[PDB]
Amino acid sequence: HTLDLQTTIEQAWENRANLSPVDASAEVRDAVEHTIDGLDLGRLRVAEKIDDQWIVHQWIKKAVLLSFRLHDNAVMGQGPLQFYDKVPTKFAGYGEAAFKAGGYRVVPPAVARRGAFIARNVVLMPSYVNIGAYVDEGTMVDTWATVGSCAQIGKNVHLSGGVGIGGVLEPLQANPTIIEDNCFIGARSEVVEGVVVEENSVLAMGVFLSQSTKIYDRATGKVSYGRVPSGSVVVPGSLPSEDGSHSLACAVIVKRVDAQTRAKTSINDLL
Amino acid sequence: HTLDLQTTIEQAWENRANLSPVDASAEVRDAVEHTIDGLDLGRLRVAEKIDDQWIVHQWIKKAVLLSFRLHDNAVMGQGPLQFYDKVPTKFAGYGEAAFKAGGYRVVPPAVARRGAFIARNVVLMPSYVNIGAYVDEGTMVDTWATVGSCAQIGKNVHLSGGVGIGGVLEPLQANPTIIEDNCFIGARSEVVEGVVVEENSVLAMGVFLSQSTKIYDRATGKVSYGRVPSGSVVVPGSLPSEDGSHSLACAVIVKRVDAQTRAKTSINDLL
Amino acid sequence: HTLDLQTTIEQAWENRANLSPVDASAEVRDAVEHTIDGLDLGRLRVAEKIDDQWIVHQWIKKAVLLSFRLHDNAVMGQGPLQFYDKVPTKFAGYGEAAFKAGGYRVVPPAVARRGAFIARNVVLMPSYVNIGAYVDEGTMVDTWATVGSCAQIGKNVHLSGGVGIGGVLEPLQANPTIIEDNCFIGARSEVVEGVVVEENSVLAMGVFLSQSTKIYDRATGKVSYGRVPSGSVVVPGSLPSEDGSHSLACAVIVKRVDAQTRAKTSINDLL
Ligand SMILES: [Ca+2]
Ligand SMILES: [Ca+2]
Ligand SMILES: [Ca+2]
Ligand SMILES: [Ca+2]
Ligand SMILES: [Ca+2]
Ligand SMILES: [Ca+2]
Ligand SMILES: [Ca+2]
Ligand SMILES: [Ca+2]
Ligand SMILES: [Ca+2]
Ligand SMILES: [Cl-]
Ligand SMILES: [Cl-]
Ligand SMILES: [Cl-]
Ligand SMILES: [Cl-]
Ligand SMILES: [Cl-]
Ligand SMILES: [Cl-]
Ligand SMILES: [Cl-]
Ligand SMILES: [Cl-]
Ligand SMILES: [Cl-]
Repeated sequence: HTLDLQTTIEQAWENRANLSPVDASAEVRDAVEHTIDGLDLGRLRVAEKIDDQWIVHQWIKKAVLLSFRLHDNAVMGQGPLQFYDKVPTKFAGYGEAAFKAGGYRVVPPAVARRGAFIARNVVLMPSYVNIGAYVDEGTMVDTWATVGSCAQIGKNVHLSGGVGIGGVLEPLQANPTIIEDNCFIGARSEVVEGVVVEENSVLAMGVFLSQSTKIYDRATGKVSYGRVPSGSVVVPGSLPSEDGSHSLACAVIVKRVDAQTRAKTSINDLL
Repeated sequence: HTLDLQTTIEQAWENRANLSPVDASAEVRDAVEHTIDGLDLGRLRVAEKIDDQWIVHQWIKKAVLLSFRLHDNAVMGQGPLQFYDKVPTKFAGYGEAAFKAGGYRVVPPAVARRGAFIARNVVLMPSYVNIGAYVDEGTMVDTWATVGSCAQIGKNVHLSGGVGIGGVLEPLQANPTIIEDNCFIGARSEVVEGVVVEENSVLAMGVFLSQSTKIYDRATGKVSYGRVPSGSVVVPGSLPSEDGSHSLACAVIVKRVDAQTRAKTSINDLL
Repeated sequence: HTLDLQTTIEQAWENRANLSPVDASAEVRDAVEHTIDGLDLGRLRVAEKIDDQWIVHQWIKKAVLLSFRLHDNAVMGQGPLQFYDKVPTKFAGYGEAAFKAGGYRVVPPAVARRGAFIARNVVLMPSYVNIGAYVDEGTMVDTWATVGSCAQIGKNVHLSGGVGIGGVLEPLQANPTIIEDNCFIGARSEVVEGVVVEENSVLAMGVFLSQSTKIYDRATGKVSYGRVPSGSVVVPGSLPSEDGSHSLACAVIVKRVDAQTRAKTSINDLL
């Protein structure tokens, strides 16, 4: 029980060049382990929404990074599925009691790392959830989807097949990728680099969003970046060059709906 | 041996609010198990082609849905690969005799669920095949492809890397996604929501088809939805807005070939 | 120790219709096994760069193909993860000593096949590496990426999430897909069919390259195929039809940078 956990993590970070899996003190190992435990349980989270703005806790990212530095790789598994890594998986040693307490389903061969929070009534189809991620209640993670490090996934989100939510560990100051409540992310879409998809939005298949992806609002004719406004319906499109010789792909907002519409219209029917 | 299996399933469906993994009768459990067994063996199939139209068997979908309701989640696996789910995997308890009898290959870490049919001479690279799917003879399912629930995959189909074939369990009345014989589906493509790809067609990489995807026939200039006509070669493209400010992505049919051409021209050479 | 390994492989190839897992001689089995061992260790490679041109060793491809013909399928694994295949996985029977000697990390549930070379300081996130692939030092293979058969991946390459590098075993004469040193391949991109991505290039998300993909150089207005010149920054775009009715998707080179720029600019910042 550190006197101040954040301060211990921050001073260990400053001392990180001198930390290894052999030389690290019990004090620092316990502080890091306690932080990862808190992430795993959802008592801590890398980013949270305060005063309607997402805030990042850099000290928690430092703990995650120190947890890599403080552990050696170890042989895991057996038979034709041997592995060699330094991050424990989330469900190692779980039995019925632990899984029942968690309230979620893990469909084989889904894997999550220790230090990811998975809420009740989540379904993990074969998929990957990396350390630091937060997957809130009722969310569906479909087959070969990925929830990257530190990503914040809201309640009742649908991550369709092959969807990737990009991790953001470094830079320390950078907010993680955020999918807010009740979003639908269509198959093969990718949202990376701390893009925020606000609540009730719908991404069609094949939408790729990074900080440099142009988001063209069809109704207004305006280009923006980095954020899908709440309730937006987004599809892949393109914008022409000035001389008409070619176009570059972008995302296009083709309409915007409210929460009532999302409850009374199926995703299939929203287009 | 139910007197009428369909009727038993249909009356259990009507009674489903009163069915759980604790309270369900032997009669209903056996009827559901027999239906899933039939799906697993390919003696039953969720959809089939009759009089040259695909038909759906809603009672079989009801059985699949009841099989979820009637089973508790259970711990599966061990070591760094523990899972917790209520649907058995297809090959649990198989030995050499059972695999040899099936006539297909399962490359690690591919997984299929019980209740999916896999025909002889199929190769499952690392991939997922969900309950209710039917994968016919000679088909190749490449790495990180997905065959979703109830999807019907024809003979000698090539599902390339990262291809997803979307599941359709609900609505009960909806036909599943259909890939007919001898189709080639290029890497990262997605075909969902009961789209039918007719025989001998070729989808390039990155083609995404749902019921709302415009299919533009280049030769005729016409837009259609929901079906790729036999022998079509389909690539990603776009259609411009009336005012020229932007375009929206769509599928484009760039040519149409017959079965003789498909046998004498490689996929690489077809473009 | 064959008198000439290449000649033994080439004569076994000529005799391949008469080779099976029951009838094959010790001489041929040993020659094939020795070739696969050499691939696995990186002492042999399917393609290599000589006089600044990539060359293919057809006899090595013949050995890989013979290794399939000479082995029966075998049950692998246990529990809810049973498999049935004829190619051993790379790490079967490895312990700590073998993994430490290799110098790479294998994050569960990543799998590689025997006969793929993985260099020191590689990280395999959950991903697949097929037989014959060569993955050089410092490369990151991210979640649900695929390195296909015979593909040559350079040093310090970043294969982002869901990236597929297509295999090329047949035709024997065809060069494999090549990703040269220090390339960044953005999420969901696909590079197949022996396309060469030259050193220091950057592919954005969603770039799909085959031999038939038009590569439009924005600065020059010229179309080429099959090769990304060194240092190119490539994004998805499209080219319009002559009559303006539609466009077809293509890759667009939007700038070209030198090695100094790649060291002093983040991938995020390069756009
Ligand atoms: Ca210390
Ligand atoms: Ca573990
Ligand atoms: Ca327990
Ligand atoms: Ca009953
Ligand atoms: Ca099972
Ligand atoms: Ca058996
Ligand atoms: Ca011989
Ligand atoms: Ca093995
Ligand atoms: Ca060892
Ligand atoms: Cl820890
Ligand atoms: Cl915000
Ligand atoms: Cl431009
Ligand atoms: Cl059952
Ligand atoms: Cl039909
Ligand atoms: Cl429009
Ligand atoms: Cl061998
Ligand atoms: Cl070359
Ligand atoms: Cl055209």
